[PDB]
Amino acid sequence: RQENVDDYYDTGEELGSGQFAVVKKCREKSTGLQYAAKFIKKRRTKSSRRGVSREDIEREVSILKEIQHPNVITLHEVYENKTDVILILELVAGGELFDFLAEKESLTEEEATEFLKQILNGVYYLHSLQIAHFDLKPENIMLLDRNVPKPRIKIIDFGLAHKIDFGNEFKNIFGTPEFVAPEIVNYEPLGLEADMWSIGVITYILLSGASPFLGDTKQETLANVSAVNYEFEDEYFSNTSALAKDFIRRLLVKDPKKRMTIQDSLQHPWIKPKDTQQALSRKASAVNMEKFKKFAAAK
Repeated sequence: RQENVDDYYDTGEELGSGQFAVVKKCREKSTGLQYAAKFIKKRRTKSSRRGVSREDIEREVSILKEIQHPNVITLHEVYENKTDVILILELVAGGELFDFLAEKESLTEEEATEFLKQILNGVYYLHSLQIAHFDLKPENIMLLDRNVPKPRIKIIDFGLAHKIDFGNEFKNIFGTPEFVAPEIVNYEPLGLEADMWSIGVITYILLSGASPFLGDTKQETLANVSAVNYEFEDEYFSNTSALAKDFIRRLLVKDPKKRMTIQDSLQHPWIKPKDTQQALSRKASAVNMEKFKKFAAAK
């Protein structure tokens, strides 16, 4: 693994900052092309509670090395020194999808599905390689460039992603309560299905500007998710099509085995209309933009 990133890159402004990671814009000296450098602090000793373990960093790297698809972030280079592992990643310059959408006058369901379909294709690619993302939520759905007529979705942040191992169950507490599936809430075996639930949550918010399971407390949220306690309130879904509600309903399903898969989501008639009447229902229907704007501004 390569060593001195400063000899190869000019590093610029901070793009964001998480748990034990900071992301800065950078420019490769040899090509003059722009990237995002994700600096991940290594755990210095077994007993330390700052930094990420070797195993967790190498898992993220291994998965990123695999991925090549236009709707998923790509890895350019990896550097490591004594203190950090540095991932040189594709620059995703266009911000979060929801911030972009909240600047529009309106969003028809037809327009909404043009973005949602790109998310579905990115997840389709991942699931086809047996990779679960495990952290799908609005802030991980970004745009490459906000200044083009048809902006391109990029799924980011593979810090929680796992290659499904057929021979061993995977269980773990991770993610944000309002966006995670009942099996995560209940510490049951996890697989590709959890991503499908999160897509359902993302879709519900896209259309209404309301979080389906969010309670006043963490405990209330966990309980709402486990019970699959949600509804389509008239106040929020007054211009929402029956196809759209059916798409969300098929994803927000307690038993992972009964939940819609990624392949079936792409064939659902809200995404791929079978006749002109269905298509016209999607074109005429629209998001609750006044409430959507409020959701985006609040967070």
